[PDB]
Amino acid sequence: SSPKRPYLLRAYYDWLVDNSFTPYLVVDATYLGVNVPVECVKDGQIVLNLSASATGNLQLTNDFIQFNARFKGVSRELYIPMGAALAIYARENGDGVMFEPEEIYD
Amino acid sequence: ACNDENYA
Repeated sequence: SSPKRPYLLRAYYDWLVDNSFTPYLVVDATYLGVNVPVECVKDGQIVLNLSASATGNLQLTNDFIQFNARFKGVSRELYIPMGAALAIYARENGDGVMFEPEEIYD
Repeated sequence: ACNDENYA
């Protein structure tokens, strides 16, 4: 059976947004296939604001997260394999989920 | 977060 991570990621994303929170995603910068601006990497991780206002054309698919975002004014397209998504939480209070490891992502 | 608060 396929991984549950993408389904849980979408559930929390919607819950966060619906409850007036700003969804932030924590990404494993070292995971294979991660495609984000280098200046975003800090301590081997990346933190991104996934709200509708901070992003454009956001897609939360089963295998990856993809969207446009602006960095110091520069529009860039990001691609994040689902296996690299470590957690999603509210910027306002840190409420969210830390995804459980899943064999397939290894 | 790494990205600007406003995309548009």
